[PDB]
Amino acid sequence: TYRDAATALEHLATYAEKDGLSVEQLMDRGGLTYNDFLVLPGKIDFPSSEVVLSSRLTKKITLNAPFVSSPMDTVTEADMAIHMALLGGIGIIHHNCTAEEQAEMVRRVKKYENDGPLASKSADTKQLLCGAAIGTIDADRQRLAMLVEAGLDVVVLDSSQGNSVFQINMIKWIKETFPDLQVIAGNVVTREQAASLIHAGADGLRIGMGSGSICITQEVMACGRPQGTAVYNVTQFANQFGVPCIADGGVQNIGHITKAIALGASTVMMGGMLAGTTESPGEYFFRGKRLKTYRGMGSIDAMQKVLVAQGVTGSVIDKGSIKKYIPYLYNGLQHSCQDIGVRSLVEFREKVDSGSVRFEFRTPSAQLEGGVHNLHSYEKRLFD
Amino acid sequence: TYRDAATALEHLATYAEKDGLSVEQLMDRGGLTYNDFLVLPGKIDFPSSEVVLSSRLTKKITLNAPFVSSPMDTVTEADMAIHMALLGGIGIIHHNCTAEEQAEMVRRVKKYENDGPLASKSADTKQLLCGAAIGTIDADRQRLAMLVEAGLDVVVLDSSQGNSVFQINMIKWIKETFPDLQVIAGNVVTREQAASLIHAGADGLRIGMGSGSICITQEVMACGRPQGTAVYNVTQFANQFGVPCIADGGVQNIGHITKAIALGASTVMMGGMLAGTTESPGEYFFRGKRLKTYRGMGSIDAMQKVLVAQGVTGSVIDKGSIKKYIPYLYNGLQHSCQDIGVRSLVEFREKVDSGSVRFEFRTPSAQLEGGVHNLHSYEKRLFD
Amino acid sequence: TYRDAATALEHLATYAEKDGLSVEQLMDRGGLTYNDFLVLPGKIDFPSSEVVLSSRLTKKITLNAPFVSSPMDTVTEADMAIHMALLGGIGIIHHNCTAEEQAEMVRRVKKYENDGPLASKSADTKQLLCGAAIGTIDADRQRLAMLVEAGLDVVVLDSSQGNSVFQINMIKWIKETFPDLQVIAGNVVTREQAASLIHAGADGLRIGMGSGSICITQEVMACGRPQGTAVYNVTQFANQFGVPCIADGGVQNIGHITKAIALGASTVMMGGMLAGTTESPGEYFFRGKRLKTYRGMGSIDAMQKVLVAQGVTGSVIDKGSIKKYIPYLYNGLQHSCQDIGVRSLVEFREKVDSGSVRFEFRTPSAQLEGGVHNLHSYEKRLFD
Amino acid sequence: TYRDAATALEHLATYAEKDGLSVEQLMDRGGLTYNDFLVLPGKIDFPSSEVVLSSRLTKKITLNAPFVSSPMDTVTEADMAIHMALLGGIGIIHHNCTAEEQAEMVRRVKKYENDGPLASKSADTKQLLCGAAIGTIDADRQRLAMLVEAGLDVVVLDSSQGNSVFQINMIKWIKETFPDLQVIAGNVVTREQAASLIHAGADGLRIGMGSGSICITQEVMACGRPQGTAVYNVTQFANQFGVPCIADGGVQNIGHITKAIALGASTVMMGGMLAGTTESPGEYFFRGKRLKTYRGMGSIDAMQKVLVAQGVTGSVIDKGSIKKYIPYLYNGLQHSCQDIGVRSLVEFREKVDSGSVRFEFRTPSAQLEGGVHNLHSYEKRLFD
Ligand SMILES: Nc1nc2c(ncn2[C@@H]2O[C@H](COP(=O)(O)O)[C@@H](O)[C@H]2O)c(=O)[nH]1
Ligand SMILES: Nc1nc2c(ncn2[C@@H]2O[C@H](COP(=O)(O)O)[C@@H](O)[C@H]2O)c(=O)[nH]1
Ligand SMILES: Nc1nc2c(ncn2[C@@H]2O[C@H](COP(=O)(O)O)[C@@H](O)[C@H]2O)c(=O)[nH]1
Ligand SMILES: Nc1nc2c(ncn2[C@@H]2O[C@H](COP(=O)(O)O)[C@@H](O)[C@H]2O)c(=O)[nH]1
Ligand SMILES: Nc1nc2c(ncn2[C@@H]2O[C@H](COP(=O)(O)O)[C@@H](O)[C@H]2O)c(=O)[nH]1
Ligand SMILES: Nc1nc2c(ncn2[C@@H]2O[C@H](COP(=O)(O)O)[C@@H](O)[C@H]2O)c(=O)[nH]1
Ligand SMILES: Nc1nc2c(ncn2[C@@H]2O[C@H](COP(=O)(O)O)[C@@H](O)[C@H]2O)c(=O)[nH]1
Ligand SMILES: Nc1nc2c(ncn2[C@@H]2O[C@H](COP(=O)(O)O)[C@@H](O)[C@H]2O)c(=O)[nH]1
Ligand SMILES: [K+]
Ligand SMILES: [K+]
Ligand SMILES: [K+]
Ligand SMILES: [K+]
Repeated sequence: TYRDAATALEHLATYAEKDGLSVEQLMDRGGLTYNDFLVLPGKIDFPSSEVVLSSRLTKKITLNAPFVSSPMDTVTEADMAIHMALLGGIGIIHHNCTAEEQAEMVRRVKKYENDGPLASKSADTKQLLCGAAIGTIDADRQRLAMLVEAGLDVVVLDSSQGNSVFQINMIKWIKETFPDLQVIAGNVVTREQAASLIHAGADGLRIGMGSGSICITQEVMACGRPQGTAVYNVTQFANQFGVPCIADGGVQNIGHITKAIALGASTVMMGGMLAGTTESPGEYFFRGKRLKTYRGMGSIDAMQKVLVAQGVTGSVIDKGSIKKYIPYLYNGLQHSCQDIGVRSLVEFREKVDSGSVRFEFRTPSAQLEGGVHNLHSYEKRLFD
Repeated sequence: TYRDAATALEHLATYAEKDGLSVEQLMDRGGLTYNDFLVLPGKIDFPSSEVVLSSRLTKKITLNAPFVSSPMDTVTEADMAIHMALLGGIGIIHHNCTAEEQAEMVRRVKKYENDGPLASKSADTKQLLCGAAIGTIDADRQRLAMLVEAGLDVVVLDSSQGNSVFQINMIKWIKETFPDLQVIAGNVVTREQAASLIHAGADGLRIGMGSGSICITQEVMACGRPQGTAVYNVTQFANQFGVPCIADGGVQNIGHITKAIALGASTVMMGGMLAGTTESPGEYFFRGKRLKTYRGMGSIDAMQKVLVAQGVTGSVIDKGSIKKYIPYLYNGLQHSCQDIGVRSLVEFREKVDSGSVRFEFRTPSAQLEGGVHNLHSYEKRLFD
Repeated sequence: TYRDAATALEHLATYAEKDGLSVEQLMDRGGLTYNDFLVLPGKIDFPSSEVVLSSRLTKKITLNAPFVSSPMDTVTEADMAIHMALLGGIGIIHHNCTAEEQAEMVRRVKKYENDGPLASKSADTKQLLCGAAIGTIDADRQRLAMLVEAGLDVVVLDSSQGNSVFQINMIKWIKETFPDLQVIAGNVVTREQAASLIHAGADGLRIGMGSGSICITQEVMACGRPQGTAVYNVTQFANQFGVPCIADGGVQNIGHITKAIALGASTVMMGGMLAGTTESPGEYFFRGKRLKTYRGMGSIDAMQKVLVAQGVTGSVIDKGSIKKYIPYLYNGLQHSCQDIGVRSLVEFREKVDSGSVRFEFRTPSAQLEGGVHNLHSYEKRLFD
Repeated sequence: TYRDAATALEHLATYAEKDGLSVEQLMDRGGLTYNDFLVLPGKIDFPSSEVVLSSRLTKKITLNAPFVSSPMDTVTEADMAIHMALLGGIGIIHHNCTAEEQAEMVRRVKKYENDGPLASKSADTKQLLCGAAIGTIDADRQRLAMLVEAGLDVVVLDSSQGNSVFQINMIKWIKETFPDLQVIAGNVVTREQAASLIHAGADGLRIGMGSGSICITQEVMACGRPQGTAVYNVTQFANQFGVPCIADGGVQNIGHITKAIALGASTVMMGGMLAGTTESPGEYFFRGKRLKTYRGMGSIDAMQKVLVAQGVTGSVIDKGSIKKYIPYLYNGLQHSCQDIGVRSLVEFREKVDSGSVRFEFRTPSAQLEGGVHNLHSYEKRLFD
């Protein structure tokens, strides 16, 4: 005999747990990253337009969208930072330039006037928010003072391995000298690295080592971590201290953004996805495709603007303007949250942590099935 | 000393279990799909022509073959639906057209006269059975009323994520308003989604999220499930309620059909396998191959007949007529059942559930060995 | 302080077990085949020329080399069977021909005169040994009687799924009617299939389903087994009855032969490795490579000499004469045994079963490392 | 409420263990090699220039860098050995030449005069250190006597499978006859092989079987081991006897060197990485790339300077001079140690063994993320 349909919801209670895995079950198949798993769908009872994407950048800075442009010389100068802020995220201006040049870029962002209600602006002056990267040697103290004079809102201490005495000393010096400046420390991939930087006074952490599209650190240094695993393990610790984390590297699509946030990230940082856009630095050139250069900051070319390279110089295809691309990401992330059944990124965090949001692993065959497969040809047009 | 051959069958009883895995052992290596495993052969004591492929589409509709054509605008209009029904399966007419156009397609199927004893026909009028897809917004109520007037037998509520209040409300409205119309709800991939739709009144479920050959939902939404795992987990629940399930997406060959049914599906739905056949919509074009367009219903092109695409536009090679292709699938499935040792799909279900039918995982090397390998060249001619 | 070198052998006794895995530990990572593991080296205290490769084909037939040519119409006619026997193995003549044609091929082998001390010959007449394949329908009774009149030594009952009532009845009929004829039954991949055929009276078993280079049975039927796993599980049972097994399909190189024997096979059968040799049937043709056709017996082309194909038609490159190729395999297998530390295939079996021979799994990265890697170009010249 | 940042280091003590895996947890996912895992970063509190790379070659020979050039006829003759020693490593001169020719090569190294403070030199004469390979048959006794007369410092007994009575007898004869000559035995991949050679009197071991870029031993012999697993398991035993081990084969980049040492190796041997350099034997030729031949010593070509090949002949691209390449490796390894948080290779060993250094597995997706990914094109320029 068959069960009565009227009892179907009640019958769920006979199972020991919800279908799929909790995030803890998932992350206990070690060394995973984003492509190794999926989020299972939930219950839809609201429109995607309802989904709020407010996200913490640092202890005191919140954005309307979890999107941060990388401090790379082929990704973020003033044009990128202005437009990222207008669209609800933020740009981190690179430091492969003189201190005077970098301060001028920050000034250009801070003085911009020409906006939507989601724009990233200071609460007092209503100027666009601006970030910038620096190193952690003594000369960077004067560089930072110039950036602060230019109106900097947040500084990123830029390193492939941020758990160093130099970086710790720089965090302490900044918190003493410029107490109102928010500091993002990193990069980190372990709980121990995170503890060290948090203890030094970081207002946020940048997570990732070797995941970048242009990065060869794992090959040449043998050192790094799979990105999803790094995000989970760092944020499981950092989130207890109210220290928001940026998932930096290895993001190529909306689903990576969703997954990074599911695993504990507060924001996501993009280099390659934003390289090749109109607002990135560098000129377009042709090959019969329209291209831009995109290069690691540890590439020989970037370092020269024996040397051991930790990144490569390459090219990416023209992506058009971020005035279309960022709204695509935003709308896509709203739709992703809707499918999962959550109405905000705050709720997404809460429901992952409670075990309400469920996950599944993907075997290599499942990854192939999940991608485009068994066509003679196709065009992958992502948005209109 | 060696054992006496006369004792060989008796000696089987000394083992703790049958060789290979039960379906429960298999599905406990998480995130698997069809290519990750095989069914082990059994005992042959009947001809393949003996195998019966009768399959439940919905609570009240049974087909002579477990084959359902997808409601896509490059797969199923009236020609496809007519021929699928003549061959013992069914077509689901797409809704990327006006309600009047869709009702005319249904009418054409219902009025067709020109048949084999396996044809899918109504028990009272002996008209070919016809299905059709609709959405779940308010305008779809009037669309459905027009399709019902045209003689529709089964409606498919068409969504990538069917566990929504809109779809639940539509199921309830249909069951009240058109009590004799069978309703297939979905798409679903979890037990909880299935419970929700069954409780609302669904007569069948459509299983799958992201497995389609033209689908990029997993990449862009981070949300979906490996198809084999979805089929198993949904049907383990749904089958208890006597709610038949369609395994939709990711089917490319006869073995996927066998595996879908082994894992609990009652029928299988095909888009890509049927695209490029004579009876599909759209014209052939050349490139030096003869091709047809095959596109996701969430492709920019289909949606336009910012937008976030969940499918792509592509092409597939000419497959010839389903008048040859469906008999190939049918005969092939008979042979597959024969190898496994089962005389009907009902028996296949029973013997999987009892642990008589056994399975084995396949490592990536085993998958390569199982495919064509180590030839200079080959032609893959599937049937004569 | 460091340990004294004089104690190093004694120190081995402090470990719980030998380094690496026993075959039981290996085969408990389910669904493996040959490329998934390696045999660990042992102690060399003899020359490779000492290694004896005597192998049981059936209960009453032993060969000097474990090499059997497949009964395929692009692999074994009389020329192949003659030369295989002269070199210490055997050929199985195909049956895609009339009974009169097949009997003439057998007669040609049995009447050949023109030899090395390892040649496969009958003990009474000193004629070359010959095998032949038949089907298991009623017409095959008269075919077999003609082959027996021609001097056949061993018959192979040819099927992709040999556990059938037709094959069981044929085994029983042969054992009654031609009691001195050795019968190899199959193909099988499970313990239960093996028990059924052994109980019927088989003198040997042919193991494999879907592993053949030209075979698509796993794709189209969903039914088969990874070859290494099939060999282990069938032979673990069959060897208890003194029923030798042929590991048939998926062999491409000497290491596959070693691994097949390690896992319990008594002999190995080759199609693709022997196709394209001078002694195989069919003419060479050019494309700018010299090629031969190699095709599955379930290909449309072979069957035609709706139809559901279970194999493909392809091509392989010219391999030269088996007068060089078989001695390469023989010498290579001697060297492989030497590396492992065993002086005969009998000893190899004994030392695997006792846990003296050890194994290791290979991750995909380990397989890539084990192959040729990181060269601009290379030539893979296997022998001089 | 959030935890106080001041407590972050203290909070680490609430976890059961450090983040990531100990080497024992890692090596318990069997059959792994270098690309399957990463080393997690530590704490940086020193400059990379502080890192010392002193490494034990044998019981009595220590080098300033862990780099050994392979005894192959396309890698190491006198030019390579001279320059390797000048740069702090050592060369092993090949023996595919007459004894007189080989002795002349050794003499050329020992008589060289033209140096940095890291040069590998004898403590008494201050001559460059030189190694050489020999076989283990009787004729090699006279060959070795000639090499000793020429001033040889270390002999490598050259075999793909060194656990043989011939090699054991050769070790014993050398230790008796030339007691001041250091002997490296091998190749080995198991604990049992290592015990046998250590007991015979080896001063060092050469680890690896089948991992070489030009090697096909695993394919043809079915015998070998994944390199990382071999290094771990051999050295776990050998290091207890104070017998240093060379990780030979499968090294392509700095990270493989780091990983080999992490797993217990004392030095690393390179063939392919050093082939194609100015100092390797053989002339450059063009194809529109500048190339050199690089070939296995078990290739038909090398053996001919039936035969069963265990290696291939190929080509590699011009790498320039080792006067730049070795300093790249040295500086890179210093940077790798810095990221991990260790100031010497001795410290690296100690901190791996204590569980302070942590590791992580990498799924195939994590390996793809760790490599260069999702670029239109790129150039992989490793150093300036
Ligand atoms: N159940 C439910 N579905 C909705 C709601 N709003 C939109 N949808 C559905 O979700 C899909 C995405 O629509 P969007 O949310 O982009 O407007 C559409 O098929 C739409 O009908 C809602 O409030 N409840
Ligand atoms: N190790 C390393 N990381 C880099 C380099 N250049 C950029 N990065 C990292 O790569 C990230 C961008 O990754 P993507 O978004 O392209 O995957 C940056 O935000 C930064 O973390 C480089 O040369 N080496
Ligand atoms: N044991 C057995 N084998 C059969 C039977 N019917 C067909 N076969 C065998 O199964 C294979 C497929 O034949 P088909 O079933 O397509 O006619 C053929 O080799 C055929 O001889 C049967 O009733 N019993
Ligand atoms: N998510 C998604 N699913 C699609 C889209 N178009 C078709 N589908 C699904 O893909 C199935 C066809 O998959 P196929 O048989 O080609 O593998 C359809 O029946 C439907 O479930 C699309 O654009 N997006
Ligand atoms: N220990 C040992 N090594 C041998 C013996 N015979 C041959 N070898 C070695 O094994 C390798 C293969 O030689 P083959 O066995 O092909 O003559 C050669 O390097 C050879 O020196 C033996 O009896 N004992
Ligand atoms: N299922 C199937 N097996 C085949 C077919 N033709 C040959 N075989 C199998 O493939 C084996 C040869 O495999 P190979 O040595 O080329 O890997 C044969 O001995 C036989 O077992 C075919 O069309 N279908
Ligand atoms: N914390 C710390 N960082 C250092 C030290 N020495 C160099 N670094 C940093 O490590 C990176 C590599 O520099 P190098 O060690 O090659 O000079 C640089 O960014 C440098 O600033 C040190 O003693 N302590
Ligand atoms: N089995 C085998 N090993 C080889 C052969 N030639 C070189 N080798 C090994 O390959 C190593 C070089 O590996 P590579 O650095 O190119 O990966 C050598 O040091 C040696 O151990 C060969 O023909 N066969
Ligand atoms: K897909
Ligand atoms: K195959
Ligand atoms: K190799
Ligand atoms: K990378």
